[PDB]
Amino acid sequence: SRMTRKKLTLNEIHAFIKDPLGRPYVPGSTVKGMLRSIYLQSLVHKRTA
RNA sequence: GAAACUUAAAACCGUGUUGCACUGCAACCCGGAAUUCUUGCACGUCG
Repeated sequence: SRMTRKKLTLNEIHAFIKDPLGRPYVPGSTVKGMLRSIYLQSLVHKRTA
């Protein structure tokens, strides 16, 4: 991509979601949205009308 | 016997509280039942 050997740096960093104290954790709204894709694919990848 | 008013004049009047004492008062919960709840991946796309 310009050969021009460009070398990039760390300009921006996206942050993990943390507790009000400062420690990371995993929400329960994220895992339940995964289980609404496992059950909603097993009824559509196994068989369908 | 025929002829001459027991008549005249005179307030049933004057004074006087339907007045004195007396609580529309005592007792009584605007009280008993009721979830601001149900569904929702901070994620997708890279000459």
